Order: sequence, then structure tokens, then C-alpha cells
Amino acid sequence: APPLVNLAEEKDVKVTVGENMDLKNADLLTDGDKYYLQHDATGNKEGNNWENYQEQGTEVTSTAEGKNGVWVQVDLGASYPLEVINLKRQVYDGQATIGNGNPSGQGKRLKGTKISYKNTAIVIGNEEDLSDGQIVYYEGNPTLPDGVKQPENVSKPYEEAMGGQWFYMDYANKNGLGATELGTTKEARYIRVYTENPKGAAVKFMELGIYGYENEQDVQSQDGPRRVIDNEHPMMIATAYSNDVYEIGQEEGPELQGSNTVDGRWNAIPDDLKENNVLLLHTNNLRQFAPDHIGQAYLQAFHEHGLQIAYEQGAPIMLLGLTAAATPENGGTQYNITADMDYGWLDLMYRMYPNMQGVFNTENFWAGIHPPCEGSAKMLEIADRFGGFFVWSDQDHGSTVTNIVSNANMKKALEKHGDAFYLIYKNTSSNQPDDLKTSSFFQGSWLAGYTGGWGMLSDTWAWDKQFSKLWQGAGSYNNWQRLCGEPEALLGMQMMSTYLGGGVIYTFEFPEIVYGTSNTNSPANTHVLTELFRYIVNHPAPSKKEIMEETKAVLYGNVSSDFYSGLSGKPTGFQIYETGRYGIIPVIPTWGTRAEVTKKLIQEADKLGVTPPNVLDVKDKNLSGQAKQKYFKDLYPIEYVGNAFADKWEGTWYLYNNKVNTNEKQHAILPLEGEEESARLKVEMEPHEFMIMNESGDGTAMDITLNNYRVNKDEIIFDNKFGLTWTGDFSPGQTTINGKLSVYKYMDEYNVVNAPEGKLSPEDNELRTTTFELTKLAKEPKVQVVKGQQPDTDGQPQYTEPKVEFNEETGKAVITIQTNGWVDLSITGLEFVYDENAQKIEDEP
Ligand SMILES: CC(=O)N[C@H]1[C@@H](O[C@H]2[C@@H](O)[C@@H](CO)O[C@@H](O)[C@@H]2O[C@@H]2O[C@@H](C)[C@@H](O)[C@@H](O)[C@@H]2O)O[C@H](CO)[C@H](O)[C@@H]1O
Ligand SMILES: [Ca+2]
Ligand SMILES: [Ca+2]
Ligand SMILES: [Ca+2]
Ligand SMILES: [Mg+2]
Repeated sequence: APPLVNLAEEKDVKVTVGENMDLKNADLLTDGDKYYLQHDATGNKEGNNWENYQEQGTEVTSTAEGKNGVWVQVDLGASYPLEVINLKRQVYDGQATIGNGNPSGQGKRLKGTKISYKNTAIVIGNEEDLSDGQIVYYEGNPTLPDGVKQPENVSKPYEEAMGGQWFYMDYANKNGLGATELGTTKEARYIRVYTENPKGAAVKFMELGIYGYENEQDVQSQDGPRRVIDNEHPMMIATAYSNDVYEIGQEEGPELQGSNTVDGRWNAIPDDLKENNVLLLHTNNLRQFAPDHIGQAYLQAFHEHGLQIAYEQGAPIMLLGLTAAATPENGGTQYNITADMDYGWLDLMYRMYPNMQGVFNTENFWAGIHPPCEGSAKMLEIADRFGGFFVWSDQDHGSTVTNIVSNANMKKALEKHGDAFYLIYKNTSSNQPDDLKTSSFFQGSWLAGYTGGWGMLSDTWAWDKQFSKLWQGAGSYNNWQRLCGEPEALLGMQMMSTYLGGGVIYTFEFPEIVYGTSNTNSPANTHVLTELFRYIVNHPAPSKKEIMEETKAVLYGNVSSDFYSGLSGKPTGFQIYETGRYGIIPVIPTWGTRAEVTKKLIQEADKLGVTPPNVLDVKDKNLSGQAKQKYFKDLYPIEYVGNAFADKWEGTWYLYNNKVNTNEKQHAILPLEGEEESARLKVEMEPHEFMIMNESGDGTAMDITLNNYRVNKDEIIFDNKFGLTWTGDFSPGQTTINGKLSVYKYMDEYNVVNAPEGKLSPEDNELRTTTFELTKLAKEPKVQVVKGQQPDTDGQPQYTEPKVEFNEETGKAVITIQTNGWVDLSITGLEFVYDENAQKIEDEP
């Protein structure tokens, strides 16, 4: 257990009241329950109806005539450093009803009249009569203990809330309501709460949480950030979705999609990569549409439970803070139990769990604009106060970033806390060609210093919108089938392109396919993600300085989707390029006027010691399409010839075949280093392959890593040879739809890395050819596999031994290999001589 605890709950406390007061059911004050839900075992429903909100609690009643004010006091049994207090009293005058929310007819919200209590005060101390009392909070005019002085600044009443009220130990910080620095404590044994009900002599106290430490040695402090996210410290996020089943008080940790667990996902990660990974707790459709009491209870219980399990395993955590515009801010939806977030609870999670790091937001604007901005503004402030971070994932059709800045509170929060805020793409709607513009916006936002970084969320839902079987269009298959169809190597190609643009966050869905099921690692995870991510961890991406230095043009405004065609590549929806010649092309959205953005970018460049790029409005005559190619070709020299993607960056060539789902070979012809400048490497690749090449520099050697890992889904998924049920319906006794269960069955039984007996190795044994032509050489070069992807349990090879043909009379050496997966090749004994016929590395006339 972490050092910050609810002492009121953990200790054997004594509860008392003043003379002429009656005390009833004292144990309810410190039972950890603020909601008194009764039907947890049946999904918080009795029949088809959500259970009512029924408020129970410790009742204190004045029996002194004409004097309704009461107090209740807790003796913790010893003096402890206290940091936070949470007080909740009866919220509703009478009983609240369950009425219509947002969206109308599905969302549910409590309705009724809320109580605003008066003459509320909180006093703590180390004498039982509190003659040494210190004021934590004071509203109205309750008579304090003898020896405790009236405070100068007095609070006014507030409306009681579902989560209660939160108090901290700095009276000068908003009269005790203002959240303090981690570890701001006062030592006390006795805690007294004063309250007067506006109607009558009785107050029901539903909970008094008193959070502190066992001793002063355990008191925490804010000594720096919880993590660094940058080119030298990249971060992979894996989403841990609730399976939508949970019961408050259950012994076992929350079940995740695909028979996964929080601890299980963490322990599946290779040890050397754990420091660059985080788990995102996502509530998914847990208690979806539920009214306030059920929503808040389940949001809190699910996240706390995940945090605790993570804490025991040493796993850092992000929480889903906001999706589907489901926020407690005015106008919010109830599409998710994030609707019932209590910002006091979110603060508590950072104080209680040292492994709590970040907040995640995605997919809001289809459902509402300003509510998710208002909520994100508050959560960004909280995250950054604790040295944490905030990630916002979305595709930008053109108004995503401008919507964010159009909200005054979010704009202001970004100005103060922007260094802890990260924008990552999300290519779910792959059929809209906004992938490349999104990356440009997000890179541009970072480059100019409005945000702390950028990155990627690649979603296999992208495949659903366009394709099915290999080389085929969507056809008439179920969407859960098409979800499974994406080539594994393509995920690596996407990672490579994000890396080259100085991206620092990497995340993938559908998690049960890309990371795995049943706490195992999937084929994608094992043979692509973990391999390439290890390269990214050990070979830092370009810094902001390096991006700035290589960038000759920055655009301003809402760049056209189709701008990239005939430049870096046609937007495919899959976040890949035809060439690396121009980089990502940073486009700064309208964070301010062109002049304001220009000044900001110049300041950022100056700070890095770099020449500022020129800023052009997207509408500039030079970017028209006739003149755009001329303008960009004059700024950025050609590096290689051919139709494959290639980028040379700091001595290393990065390549891929850039066809998403068309079976075409592509090539790249590279000028090689050394004394002989006519030296050439031609690479030819079939689709779904990426490559990293490093020359020795003296023209004698080179190392090549290639990866073209692709599982064939044609028979198992699309022909459906095992007769799985791919539909959106529930089957008898199931809380998960058939389509999902089928994905899980595929991953558990039919596509298993190192498949044990009775399970199938992945369908990955059909190999494809990569060829390398080296010219002009005097003698045959030497090739060998340093390391290669090993067989699954079926014994079938993932590569064949490389073959070298060398022609004496011409310079040409041809190296051929067949792979499905990764190999590290080493080529040595290269003796280049002058080649008058060497391919010219230049543009066409
Ligand atoms: C009902 C259901 O099973 N949903 C799962 C599914 O949800 C995603 C798909 O519906 C997809 C179709 O193209 O659209 C996505 O927006 C949707 O994502 C989910 O909902 C949005 C609002 C966000 O909260 C996302 O974080 C969330 O994933 O697939 C996801 C995983 O891709 C989950 O399993 C859902 O349970
Ligand atoms: Ca209680
Ligand atoms: Ca380059
Ligand atoms: Ca080198
Ligand atoms: Mg195999």
C-alpha cells in the first residue's frame, strides 16, 4: 500500500458529538462508502432500471432548543501528518429522481433540489478539546473551541456535491479549498466538523475521509517531473480497456478486454522496455449512461483498483479523463462514466499513487466542443501541478486544434502548462484523407512551442474503412473481421515515419490484436512493435533542434488535405509517405495571428541556437500546386532516386515500400559513402517492409535490418475456416458481443506466438524477396545473417540464407533474401571502383 492513506478508514477511530447532540450510526462516517449502492452484484440495476440514489450516513441531531448547529469529531488514536480532507453530507433535500441526460433517451442524470449547508467549519489539533485547534475551513459563524481564534477570511456556503468537498492544509490558499503542493501537511489526532442544516436540527454525514501518513518520514514531496517524454525518453502507451464487467468490492482486479489484466499486461512487456511504457486505464462502456451516483462510484472504483494493482507491480499509469464529451462540466454527455469525474478525486489519485502519471483525452468533438475543453483545462492544470502529463488524441479535419484554442480556459491553460501537453494523431477514420495534415499540425504545434511534443495512435480500425483480405477492398465482411486484417509491418512503417518527424509517443489499437490477449504478446507485438521500439529507445529521434535545423519552410493555417500529393505523398489514411525528402512539413494552426505564430517560432528557434524557418501562409502563391513542386524542390535537395520511401537522417537510411494494399514492387537507389562517389545501392522491396541501413563510412561495409512481418488472415479471418461468429449481437449469457469474442478466440487459439500443443502458430511462413544491387565493385562482397527471426513451434523458417551473384565483367553484385519477419544482415569486403554509368541522383527535367 502507498504511503498516503485514508487514516479515518484504516485506524480504529472514535467518533463523538457535543453535549445536547444525539449520535446515530457512527461507523457510516468512516466506511469508505459515499454512495450506498445496493445492487452492485446485478450491474446496479433492479430489473431493467438503474437503482435509486439512497443517502445513508452518520446522523447528528441537536437537542438544544433554538440551536440547530451540530458537530462531529473523529479521534484517530494518535497524531498523524494530514494532507487532505473529504467531507460529504446528504446532497438532496428529499430523494432525487433519475431523469433524462445527454444524449436524450439514453443518458441518465439525477434530478432534485440540492442542499447548501451553512456554519461549516473544520478544526484539527492534538488536544481532545481542541484548545490547540488549527482552522482548516470556516464558513458562517459557528462557535469555535475556546482558544481557537476567528480567521480573518471567512468562506461562503457551497452547494453539496456527489463527491463531497475537498480541503487542504493551507488556509491562505483559497481559505482551505485550494489544492496544495504534494506533502503539505499538518500533524493532528482530533478532527472536528461543524455544520448547520438550513432545515432542522439534524445533519447526515455520509463520509469524512482524512488522508495522511503513518509518520513524518513517509510524507511525500514534489521533487521534479514524474516522467520525461522527449526524443531521449520516448513513451509507448498501451490501452487497458475494461471488459465492462465490475462489481464494487470484488477481490480480483478488473477484467480487461481479451482476458487481460493490469498486472498481466505489465509483466508481458520485455524488461528492458518497461521504463519506456505506460498503461492507460480506459473505462470503455463500464456502466455506460449511468446516473451520477453509479457513474462516480464506478469511475473511482475501477481506476483506484487498476492503480493499486499497477502500484504493486511498479507500473506507471494514465487514466482516461475524457472521451465522447462525457464530462461533469455543463453540457457534458454521459457516453462514458468520465461524465462523473470529481477533480478532488483526480488530485487525490496523484497524491496517493506515485505511479499515477497522466490523463488521456480522445474522440470528443463529434459530441460536443466546449465542455470537453473546459474539463481538459482543469485536468491539464492538475496533471502539471504533480509533474505529470496530458495526452490528447484526435484526427484533425481542420477544426480540432482551432476548437481547442477557441476555448479561453483551455487556451490559457495551454499557455501556462503546454509543456506537459502532447497531441497524437488517430487514423480511425482512415477514409478521410486527413492523416498527413494532422501530423503536420501536431508537429508544427510542438515546433513553435505551443505544446510539449507529438506522436501517434495507429488504429487497425483504419483497415476496416477501406480493405479486407490482402490486396482487396472492404467488400461485405463484418467490421470485426476487417479489424484483424492490417499488415503487422505497416505498424512499423508508421512508427518509423513518426520517429523521423521527432515524434515521441507511440500507441496502437485494437489492443488485443496489436499487444495481445490472455496476458501474452501478439505476433505484431513480438515481431514488429517491440523490435522497432527497442531501436527507438536506444537511438533517440531527432530533437526539436534537429527538426528545426532541417526545416526550411513552415506553413500557417488550415492546409488542404491534398497538399501532400506530388510532394511527400498521397494521403492514404495510414500515416505514411512516398518520400522523406521534405520531412513531415510542419503546419502551424491558428493558435494566433500569422505574426504572433511567427514571433513564437522565431523565439523557439533562437532558444535552440538555430536559424528560424520561413513561415508561409497556406494560401501563398508559391504553394499553389503548379509552383509548389518548384518551391519545395529548390529548398530540399533530392537524396535518392525511386518510388519507395527513403530518408537519410544522421548517417542512417530509413526505407519502406509505401503501398498500403496494392501488390507492387518499389525501389530506392542510394548514393553511398566512401572515397568512391559513383558507388550505388539499389534496394527493391515488395509491400509491407521497412528497413534501417548504416554504412561503416569507409565504403568497405554496411549493416542492414529489414522487417516485413505479415500474418496471412485470408483463410482464418475472411474465409472464416474455423466458423467463428462475426456479428454485433450478444449470445446467451455473454456480456461481450460475438465479433469481439471472435477476435479474442483468433488471438488465443489460431494466431499464437510459440503456440503450445492444441494451438496454432501464426500463418506467417510464406516468404517474400528483397534484393540489393551494389555497383560498381571489383570483387564479390561477403554477406551474413548476424541475427534473424527464429521459427515458431511449427519449425518453419522466417528467412532463407542470403545468396550472392557477382558479375565479373560489370561491377554488379546482387544479394537476394526471402523473409517474413526481421533479419540483421552484415555486408563486408566492399571494394568500389569508378563507375561512369552510375545512376544520377537528381530530379527529372
Ligand atoms: C461498442 C464497442 O464494442 N466498441 C469498441 C470499439 O470502439 C471503436 C469503434 O466503434 C470505432 C469504429 O470505427 O470507432 C471508435 O471511435 C470506437 O472507439 C471507442 O469509443 C471512442 C468514443 C473512444 O472512447 C475510444 O477510445 C474507444 O476505443 O473498439 C474499441 C477499441 O478500438 C473498444 O474495444 C470499444 O469497446
Ligand atoms: Ca460513508
Ligand atoms: Ca533526409
Ligand atoms: Ca555510418
Ligand atoms: Mg512461422
